[PDB]
Amino acid sequence: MSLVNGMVESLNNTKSETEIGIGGYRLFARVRETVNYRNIVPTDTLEDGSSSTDDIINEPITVSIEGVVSNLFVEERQYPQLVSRDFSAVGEITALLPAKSQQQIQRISQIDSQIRDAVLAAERAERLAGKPYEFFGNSGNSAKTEQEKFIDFMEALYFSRRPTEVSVNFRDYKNMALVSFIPVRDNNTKDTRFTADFQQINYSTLVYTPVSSPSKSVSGKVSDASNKGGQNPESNETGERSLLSSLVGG
Amino acid sequence: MSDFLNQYLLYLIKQYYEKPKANAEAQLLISTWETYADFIANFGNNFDIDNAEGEVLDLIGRILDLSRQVNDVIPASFFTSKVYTDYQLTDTQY
Amino acid sequence: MNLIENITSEYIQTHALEFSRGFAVLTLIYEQAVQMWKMNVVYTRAGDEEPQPPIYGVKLALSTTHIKHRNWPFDFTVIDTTNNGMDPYRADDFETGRCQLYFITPEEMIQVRGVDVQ
Amino acid sequence: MNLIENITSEYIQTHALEFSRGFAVLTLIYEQAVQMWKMNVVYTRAGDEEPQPPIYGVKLALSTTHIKHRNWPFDFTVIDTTNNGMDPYRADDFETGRCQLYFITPEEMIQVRGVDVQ
Amino acid sequence: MSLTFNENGVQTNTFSELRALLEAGYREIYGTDIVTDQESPDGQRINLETLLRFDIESAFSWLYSNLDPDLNTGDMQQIIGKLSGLVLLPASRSQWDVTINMSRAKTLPAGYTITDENNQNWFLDSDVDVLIGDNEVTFLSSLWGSISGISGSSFTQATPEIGVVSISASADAIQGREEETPEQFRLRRQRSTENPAQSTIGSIYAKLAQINGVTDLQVYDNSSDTPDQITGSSNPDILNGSEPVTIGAHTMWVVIEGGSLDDIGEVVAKHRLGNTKGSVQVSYIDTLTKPNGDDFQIVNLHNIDRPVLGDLYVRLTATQKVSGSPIDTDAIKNKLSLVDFEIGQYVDADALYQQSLITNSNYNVTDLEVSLNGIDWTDGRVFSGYDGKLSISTSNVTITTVPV
Amino acid sequence: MSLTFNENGVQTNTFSELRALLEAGYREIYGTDIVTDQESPDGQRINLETLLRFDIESAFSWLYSNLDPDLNTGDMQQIIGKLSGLVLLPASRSQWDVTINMSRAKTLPAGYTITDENNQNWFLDSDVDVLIGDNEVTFLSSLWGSISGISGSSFTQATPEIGVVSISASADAIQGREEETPEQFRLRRQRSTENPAQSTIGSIYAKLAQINGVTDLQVYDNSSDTPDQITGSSNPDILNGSEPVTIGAHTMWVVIEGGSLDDIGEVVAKHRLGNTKGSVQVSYIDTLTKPNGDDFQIVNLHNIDRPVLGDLYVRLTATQKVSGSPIDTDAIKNKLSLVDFEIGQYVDADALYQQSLITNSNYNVTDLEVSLNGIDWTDGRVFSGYDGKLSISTSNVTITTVPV
Amino acid sequence: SSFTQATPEIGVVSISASADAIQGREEETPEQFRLRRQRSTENPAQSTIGSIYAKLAQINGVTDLQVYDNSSDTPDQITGSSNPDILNGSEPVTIGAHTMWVVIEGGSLDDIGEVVAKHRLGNTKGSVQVSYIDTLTKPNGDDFQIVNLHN
Amino acid sequence: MSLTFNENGVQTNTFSELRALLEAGYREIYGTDIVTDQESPDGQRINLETL
Amino acid sequence: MRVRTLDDNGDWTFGRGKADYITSKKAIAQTVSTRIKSWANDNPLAMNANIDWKDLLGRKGTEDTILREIERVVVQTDGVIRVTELEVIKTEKRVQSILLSYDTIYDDSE
Repeated sequence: MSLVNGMVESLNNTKSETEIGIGGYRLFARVRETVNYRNIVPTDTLEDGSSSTDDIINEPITVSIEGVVSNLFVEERQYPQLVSRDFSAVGEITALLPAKSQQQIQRISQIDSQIRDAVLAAERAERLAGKPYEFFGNSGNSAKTEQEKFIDFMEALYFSRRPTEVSVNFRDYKNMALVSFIPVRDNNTKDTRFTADFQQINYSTLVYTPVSSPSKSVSGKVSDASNKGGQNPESNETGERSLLSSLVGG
Repeated sequence: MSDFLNQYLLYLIKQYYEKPKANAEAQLLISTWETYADFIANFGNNFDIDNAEGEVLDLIGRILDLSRQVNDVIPASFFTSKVYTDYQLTDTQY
Repeated sequence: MNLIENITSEYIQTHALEFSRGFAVLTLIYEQAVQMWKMNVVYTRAGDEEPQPPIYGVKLALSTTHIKHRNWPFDFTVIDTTNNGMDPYRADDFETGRCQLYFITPEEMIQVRGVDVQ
Repeated sequence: MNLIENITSEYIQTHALEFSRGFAVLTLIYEQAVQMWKMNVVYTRAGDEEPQPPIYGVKLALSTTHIKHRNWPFDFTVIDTTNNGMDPYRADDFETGRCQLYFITPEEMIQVRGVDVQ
Repeated sequence: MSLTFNENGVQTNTFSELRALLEAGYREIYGTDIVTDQESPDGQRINLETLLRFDIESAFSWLYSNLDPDLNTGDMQQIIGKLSGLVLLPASRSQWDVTINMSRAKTLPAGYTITDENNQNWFLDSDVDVLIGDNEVTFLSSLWGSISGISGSSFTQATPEIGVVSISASADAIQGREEETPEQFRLRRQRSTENPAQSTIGSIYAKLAQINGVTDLQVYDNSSDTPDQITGSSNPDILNGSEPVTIGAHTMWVVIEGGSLDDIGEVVAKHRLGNTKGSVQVSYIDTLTKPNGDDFQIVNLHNIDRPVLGDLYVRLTATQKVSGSPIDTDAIKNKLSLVDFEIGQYVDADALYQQSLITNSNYNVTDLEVSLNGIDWTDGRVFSGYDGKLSISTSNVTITTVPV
Repeated sequence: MSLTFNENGVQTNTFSELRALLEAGYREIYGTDIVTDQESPDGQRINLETLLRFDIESAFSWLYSNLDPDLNTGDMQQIIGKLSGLVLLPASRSQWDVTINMSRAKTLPAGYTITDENNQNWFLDSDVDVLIGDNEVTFLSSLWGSISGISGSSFTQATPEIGVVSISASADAIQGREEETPEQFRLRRQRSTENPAQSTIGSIYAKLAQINGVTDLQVYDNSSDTPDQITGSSNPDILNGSEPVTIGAHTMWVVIEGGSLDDIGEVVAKHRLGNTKGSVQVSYIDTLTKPNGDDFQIVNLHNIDRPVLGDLYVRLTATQKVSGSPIDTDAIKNKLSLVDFEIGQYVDADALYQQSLITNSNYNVTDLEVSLNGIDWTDGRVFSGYDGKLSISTSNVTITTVPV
Repeated sequence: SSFTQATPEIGVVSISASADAIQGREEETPEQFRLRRQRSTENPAQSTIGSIYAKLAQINGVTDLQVYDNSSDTPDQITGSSNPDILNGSEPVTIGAHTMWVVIEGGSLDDIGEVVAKHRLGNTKGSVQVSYIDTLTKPNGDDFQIVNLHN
Repeated sequence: MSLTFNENGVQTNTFSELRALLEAGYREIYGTDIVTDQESPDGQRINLETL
Repeated sequence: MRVRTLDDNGDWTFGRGKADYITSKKAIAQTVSTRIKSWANDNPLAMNANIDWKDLLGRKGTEDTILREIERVVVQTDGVIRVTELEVIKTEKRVQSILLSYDTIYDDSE
């Protein structure tokens, strides 16, 4: 659409110095590295001669990285990858919540300790959404060689079915989805030569949102009224608990 | 600087937490809203049959069908806030 | 009593309950600045088009009729899947299953009120 | 009063207003050699085929019935989204939203004239 | 007096007070004498912020206004009404007993609809068990309300099983209850505020007033060891008393009308802890399992009394006052008639004045009184009779106008 | 379609059709293969002419439309204001007096501009001469509107001149009147059309009752020349007016209590136009603008009143209910004082009976009577009708207990 | 009795009405408008001798009109009037001082009363008694109905 | 829909509609092109107030 | 675009409504000037408000990314077109001062 949008959101992905790799796994070597900007320009000669422009439909950028992984990779000059902070309680806003007695508070404490064990994993996952490497983490076991680590990380990313962030030099694209990962092992080199095509998952906001990206502490707070479909509760079986004894009388 | 004021001032971005006029103004808004927060919090404290005096008591009477009018005379609870007729109830009794 | 499925942690969600005697629109609201789950319903009787006047802003709480005074043939009671009978207060408190909301069938309001209704 | 959307800066544009009591053709003309917004309408009643005699060349101006004397159940009033109550005079004066045109519903002309009309 | 929840109630500051508070704060922070205030940009903005805050504060004022049974008027009325276990009565389909007569007696499912005098459907849920003779079934109106009809043969043979012959029923209808309006609910609740109390003097009243057909009620108790006295009662209005009765000691007493004997008996047998005095003999049964694992039926027989309805006579004189604007007696009669009277309640001159006035009244009242036997008025109260409900008929309401 | 000016308006001919018309012309005059492109002399002139007619047609539509009194911008001052009787007050530049401190004697230029701390440029009108020290000189705004010149600011010079050391305003800047906005000018012209929202009797009452601070007020007018009659009011009671009253000759009279006095004067000057009866005099001050930018003060003086003393006295009889209990002769007085009345209200005793019943009392009114401190003690209608703010006080109610 | 039972609710029986018709107004032609406007050129004036004429001639059923005023302190005279044609005058009348007067025919009593009560500033003389009511809120926050009766 | 407390209950006004109301206000007071974003003083305060 | 002016020290301004607002070409100046100053994970309502300072001035070897992020913030500003920015001193003690120059949408009317 606008020509102004071009430079504006062309710089919207700035590559940090730390050089995230395929998502934090930089322990290989990039033999080749390509991106494919494509466009659909409708073919036939456009209709008016005055204003019938705005006909270059954009396309999902793909990024192809072929490299090699060896047992012993020595990285030349790159800064450490540091664990991102847990900035979830930045807006956390208590102290308006009710005054409730002890062991009414502590009952809530036990409930919180009870379902934090079941939610905190996915909470960390969403905190570390772009970068899977420090989610899966350094393998940490001395038995698995480096090619172990590359293969098991790649399989974890691939089965994860979550988009990752991929850095070609000069850009750290934010939501790449692993499209194709082909590791090859010649019988004349113990390394693994792998080609990985990613495809950006670009998605814009249709609806009025005053806040671009809020904290977890207000993300639901500023959410607009979400919609779920209908359903016939009278015709459910998986939870057809009887009427509570406290209600039949009342 | 109580909890309400402090946790809300964190929504001042850091260009404006330290400029005195801006911080004072944000504190003004937060304070005016904070009196409502305090009112909601203390509604429970100040409403029940214990910490209730005057009209709320009467309200409770009309919700439990008991007016301060018992039409009878009881001696005084001589151990100002409010006075009624002789043939009504001083607050504590009611 | 049947379980209304598909309740997520997002704060303001709407479920259209389609049932025998008309249908209703369960708006679940999650007040976080003070932990609770408000509910709104607009129950339109199957026999007409303009819905009955809505209910607005009642909590979800354990083992209790919520909309009984509005006098139409259904309501909701939540129960805690622990024994800590604490009212739904966390945003995710329905997705994990800590507490779950139950839609009372009209035939079951019959057993509650002891009489039919509109 | 409802906002007629889709008014661009191109000088001579036509919007076909389809509404209850017949339909009209709003020709917005922008005189630039002298800044104003002329308007033309040809309101054809829903009950026939030959439109009523047209209006030609009235300004758009703030907070004022434009076609009231032609005595058919609608008209247009523009309002300035600033408080500078200046009549629409720039070509882009409707796309940016500086001033916007409002189509008065016939039921609202009822409240204006105090009586129905053809 | 800004937003003080004090003994005086709730005192939410007025809009001008809130604007003054915000303006004072802004003035101290920024400019002692300089910043502009009203009909000006910054002033309009202060107006917007104060509008938000005053929205919340007027919500506070309304909330506390609706902690009052005498002012609630809405959903908050029922929320405050759940504070005892009672809610508004629900609309009830009107019943209608008819004689059908089918050539065969297999089964009748839900569908039927009759009496096209009105666009009505009166369906059922049960079979027929007798031959072409006139066997009776009960239909429920399709309109929840005080629906009724008169004996007309205008049935719409919706989907008849055989369609034998017309089903004209004898003339008797049960009206059915239109959903209880808040106005009635206010008095019912405030009177029945002792609902969850389970068999106390107020429990009987509160749990009898829930019955599908009851209209007017009173309860009595004689807590003394001495007979022929009344101490506890449904309304305090009669505790004043000092007027004769014929009852026994350790005895309750219900006066009731319109409830089904079955349900009245159910409640009285579940909530009585002493002797009961009455003429009508309501009944209850209960299925209990013996510890040997058997079955049997106790019969709980208890006596209640239905009020002896009566009349009431009113000595009223009106002073119209605008030269040539005569009173309308008919309106005064039709108003003073429409006063609902509770069971055996003291009718006194003192309240009837308020009902002796209509919305635009040109007349004053200067000599009003009441009497029981059409004569011999007494300057104040006069008693109805502990088991006597009263009305004011258009016939006996006498009004004497004075010209001016 | 092309330029046509009929009973339908002025259809202005578009550019393309106009040039095509001129080209078809030139073809008809000279030849079908005349080259009329950007170069050719004929092309130049066809283009020049078509542009000239397009622009002149636009200017003509300007003329036509700005002959419309409801749609006009620049001769809106012209075509209607001086034709329908209005005036557009010319705007002004806010004169500011400023001490400029100066080192070297100079003639500061014609239009050098200083800028106060809020990005507002004040340009000196004409060349001034500044001497060795401080110089009080007058800058005029650059914004023609109302430009708030706070005293005591810091000025930075937009057009620096060598020598200034200190720009400082000892006192604020008198603002400049801004124009009525074209929207507001048209709206002011149009408001004269629609009929008023109230009748002239009720107009004052309606727009004198939103005066923030009042709680009650009534109006009595004398439309007919009959001096002391009454021909209307806001009191429905005055349909006959059974009492004499002093009211001026063909006048209107208002009583308020507790009103913003200056606001009251403003409203009365806003809607009275005539003689006002009263005791206290109150005025509006208005500014009227001579065609040159002057201000002429007009005081509109009207006359209103302020009554507060109405001392209703009530005598009662309190018949007990139980032989021995007391009657709280105090709470009745409080609950009867708690009711308060209107202005010039013909207070009725029959309803006042209601205001002596206390919630849950053995008490019983009868023979209630009202008096204005006389021994008259009428049974109703104890008032006359004017200046009648009249309320009970607890030391007035004369109750008489009567043992049961 | 020739009714076309379009979509009757029950269709009970014929609906022959008593003979009396309100004609309804055909859209005003320009020729009438010229005289009405030139005569009613004092429309926006809100209760002056011309305002009454101009705002009564807008009534849905009015046909012919005149207004009178007796601005003198002396009764039985006519000074202001809807048409200057009668200012020539010097012919008898029976009216009071400080008094207006409307002569009108065809307007509904309700709307005529509406305009006269909104636009009179003195005594009114007449036989028919038009009426007006207005809903005004007392500063205590109550409701009531004034009745404006004018002749 | 916005905050209304009636015989129907207490409909609480959602965040987005509330901030849009405040922004439409500020536009009406000051100007249609007021920048109200995370930075601008008006932006800071519209956000603070709506929260 | 309008925006409330800030005084010299950068505190807010109230009063003189519709006059404490910066008009243009200076509104862009103010808005860039304090868009640079907006630490990223500060605002709970915009957690990617602007560039992340606690994670760029606290780590060695970010000067290039400081500059790239400043160019990102400036260019993505309503009213600017180009930039021309580099570093002018070299951490005279350890504080480096960079020079930032940008062409607003104004001054291109010829």
